[PDB]
Amino acid sequence: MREIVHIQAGQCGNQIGAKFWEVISDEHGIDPTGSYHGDSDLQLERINVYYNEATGNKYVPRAILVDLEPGTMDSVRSGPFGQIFRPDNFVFGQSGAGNNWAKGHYTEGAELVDSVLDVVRKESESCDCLQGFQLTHSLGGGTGSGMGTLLISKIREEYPDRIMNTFSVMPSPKVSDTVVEPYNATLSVHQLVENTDETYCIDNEALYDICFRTLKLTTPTYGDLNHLVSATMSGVTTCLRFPGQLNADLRKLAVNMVPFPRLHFFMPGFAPLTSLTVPELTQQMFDSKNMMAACDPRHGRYLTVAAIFRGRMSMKEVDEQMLNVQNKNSSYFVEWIPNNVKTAVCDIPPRGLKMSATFIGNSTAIQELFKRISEQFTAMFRRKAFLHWYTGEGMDEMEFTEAESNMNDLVSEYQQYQDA
Amino acid sequence: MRECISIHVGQAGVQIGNACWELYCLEHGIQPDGQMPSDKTIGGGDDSFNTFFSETGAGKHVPRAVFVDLEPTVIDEVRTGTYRQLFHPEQLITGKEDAANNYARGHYTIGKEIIDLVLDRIRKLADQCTGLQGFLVFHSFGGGTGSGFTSLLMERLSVDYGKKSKLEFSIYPAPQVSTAVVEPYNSILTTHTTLEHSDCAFMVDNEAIYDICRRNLDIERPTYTNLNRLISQIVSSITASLRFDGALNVDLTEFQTNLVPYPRIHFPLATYAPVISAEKAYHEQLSVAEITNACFEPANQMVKCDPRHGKYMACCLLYRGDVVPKDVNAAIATIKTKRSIQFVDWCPTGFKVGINYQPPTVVPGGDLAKVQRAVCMLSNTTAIAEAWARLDHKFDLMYAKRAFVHWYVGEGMEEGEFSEAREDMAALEKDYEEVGVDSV
Ligand SMILES: Nc1nc2c(ncn2[C@@H]2O[C@H](COP(=O)(O)OP(=O)(O)OP(=O)(O)O)[C@@H](O)[C@H]2O)c(=O)[nH]1
Ligand SMILES: Nc1nc2c(ncn2[C@@H]2O[C@H](COP(=O)(O)OP(=O)(O)O)[C@@H](O)[C@H]2O)c(=O)[nH]1
Ligand SMILES: N[C@@H](Cc1ccc(O)cc1)C(=O)O
Ligand SMILES: [Ca+2]
Ligand SMILES: [Ca+2]
Ligand SMILES: [Mg+2]
Ligand SMILES: [Mg+2]
Repeated sequence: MREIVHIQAGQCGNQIGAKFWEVISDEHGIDPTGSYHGDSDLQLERINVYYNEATGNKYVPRAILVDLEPGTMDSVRSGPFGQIFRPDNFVFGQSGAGNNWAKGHYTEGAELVDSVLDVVRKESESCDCLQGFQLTHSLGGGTGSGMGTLLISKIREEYPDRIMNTFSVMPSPKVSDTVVEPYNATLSVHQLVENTDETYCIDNEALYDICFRTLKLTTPTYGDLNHLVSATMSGVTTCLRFPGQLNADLRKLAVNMVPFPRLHFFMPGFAPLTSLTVPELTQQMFDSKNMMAACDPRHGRYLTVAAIFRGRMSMKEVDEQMLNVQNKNSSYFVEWIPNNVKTAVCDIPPRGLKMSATFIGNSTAIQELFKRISEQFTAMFRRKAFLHWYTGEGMDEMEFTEAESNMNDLVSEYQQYQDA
Repeated sequence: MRECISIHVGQAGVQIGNACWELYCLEHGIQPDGQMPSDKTIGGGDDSFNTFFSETGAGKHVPRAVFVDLEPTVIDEVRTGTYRQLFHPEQLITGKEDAANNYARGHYTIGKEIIDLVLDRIRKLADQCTGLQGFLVFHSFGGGTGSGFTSLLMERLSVDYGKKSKLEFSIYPAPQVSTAVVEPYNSILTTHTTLEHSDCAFMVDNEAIYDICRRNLDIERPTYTNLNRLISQIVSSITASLRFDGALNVDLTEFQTNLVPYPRIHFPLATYAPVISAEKAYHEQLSVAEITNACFEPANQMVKCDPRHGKYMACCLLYRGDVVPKDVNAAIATIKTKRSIQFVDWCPTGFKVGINYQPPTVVPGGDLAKVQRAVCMLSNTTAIAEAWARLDHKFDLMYAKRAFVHWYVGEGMEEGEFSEAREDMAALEKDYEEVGVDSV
């Protein structure tokens, strides 16, 4: 269980993915030219999980950049770490996806997808032992949502015994580009229920609110949102990227976090978020204001939780504080999964911080997120509003009815374990 | 990349085209001879302005445009005027005899003699595109060519380019400047015939523009030149996202996603601000708040109707110039807590915002003050149907007595075509009522 292949798709997917690579590159001591200039051996020990080695001690992200128009990837290529990516791993079309899941999944995306799979195959072929794949995308647009989920299906067909993990940005009317976002997200969620093992649910409303209410940013940009996402993705992948005992690979994480195959949608959180002691870190990481799915943890129960602490700190105190959280709020942890909170600690803290903590929760409260999308979907679908954009690509209404039913079923399955 | 081909049909379409292309040249630094010093890639490129201008190896920036009219005198002025070098002669196409304010002549008797040549010329433009996005078609409702030839051309473009996008800028008739009693017949005929062939149509009510010129620019008796300079600023606002880049820039196609909830419901209402004279603008900086407030003043609408008495299905704000999101968001919040803005129950209520940082430009000798920031609101409101109701009623008055119908029948049309078109308009009016009713 060594190599992970990363895919980033569409505008959101590429913009967040670029930031992710800048952040972990810095952490691993890799400069924009792919040269290592670090001072700790911890930096390189597991570097091969995310990077290939090239001639001259060069490290190259095992990353594939996908889009149906050139704009965002041109920007990535011009960005800070843009020259670090494999040039042959930029795979893009010209026509765009028009914020349309059907264009991403059935028409425009269908025309590009084989060339993406060719690059995926080339990367997979040079893996000693491929763990699986991580995809970054939004669910509200056309390419990341429609083409991203098409890719996931084809990857599963070709690599059915590998793990599929996604960082999936969920749309919100408060931070929205178009009105059809709920249609695109509903169509996508059904694909994710079936074809991913682990999905981190990142709600743009939560990101916005953290930026505005907590960080005191009067007018958050997508860039400000992406800074939070960056930091979170770094935190949640720490256990994959550095020496450790717990959740050290994608499958072991899945086995610890997913007690029923469809309930694999996680709420991530980060601390600190401020306009620091172990107790404070621990309280803030479990604080709903620090979580990124816009769901209230007190409205549900935790099936499983992974906590990851970073920095030099007392492991004794970490263990003490994590026990204190569970023992003092034991009702929010389902009693039929004993010892369902696992904690890891990594000595290397993220940039600019002496210590931090990252939270990954499998909570039945996540049903609130799917409920919100379901409501927004129905408000339009009851009048078949905006559907011509999809029927024009060959889809029929029955596919919308089925996706809506599938998502309502997911909501029902969470609620069942909330009352278990 | 994504090229857009403009087609200017009949007198209104051509003269509005003149004003638009002059304005585009000024916005982009293109001289009347087509040279553009700031453009360092000679003979081609993929800059934003290349969506509207091709380039020759000799450095000429050539509009991706065809001008067509059934008589020669309007296009002759282009051929002999200030921007005569801008256009290749084959882009300017004329016949000898016009449609005489008769849709039937424009679509059939005269139009049919030149339609193949026009398609051949459009094909020549299309063959130079690497990723053609679609067409923008400029025409009057009221003229014989603007109505009948446009319809014929739209039908033929559907056949030859499939569902490639076709947008219209359509000039709706006003008594202050109209030249034919039969304009309501022509308007209904062309609206019926084009409806299935157009993806999005921006109606421009000449009466709305006439009264804006009179009221906001203090022009005693507006001429076409006055009207067209204002119209071009509005068209420019709408196309700016296609012609300029920018971080906060949002493509017109993305606004269209929100604006068109059903194929027939594809007529956005444009409202533009600020329209102000140099004398009044001097020492008076109109803020983002001020210009945004002005978009909900019906007097600034490009079609006379009352959105306060209808329902919204979308609201988009297209800003240009010195504008930042913080100020937009603040202006929008104020407006929310003070305006008659009611949405249908099946659409989200959030306003969709785009910002193009390139400041607005004015043509020398014009009436508009040069301003640091401007805005065009595009809304989808049930109120726009009032424009159809007014035209439909004038149609009914004359058609009940079959007044002037013999002019159309004489050119080969049947009364059946009139009733079919009018029934389609009655269905469109009903469509607009239905979308506004609350969900059960
Ligand atoms: N805004 C504006 N409206 C115009 C202009 N020229 C004509 N109109 C309007 O267009 C309608 C008349 O149609 P035209 O475009 O002149 O006629 P045409 O397309 O050339 O058709 P025929 O001459 O009948 O072959 C009337 O409603 C006029 O007020 C113009 O330059 N600007
Ligand atoms: N957090 C975040 N969300 C984004 C970004 N860009 C777009 N979005 C969101 O992504 C969705 C639109 O999809 P997008 O990625 O732009 O479309 P695509 O290129 O077709 O995949 C909406 O919900 C937007 O709010 C970004 O950079 N960051
Ligand atoms: N009640 C209809 C309204 C409608 C209007 C125009 C149409 O073309 C179609 C439907 C609906 O929302 O479904
Ligand atoms: Ca294609
Ligand atoms: Ca050039
Ligand atoms: Mg986008
Ligand atoms: Mg004429």
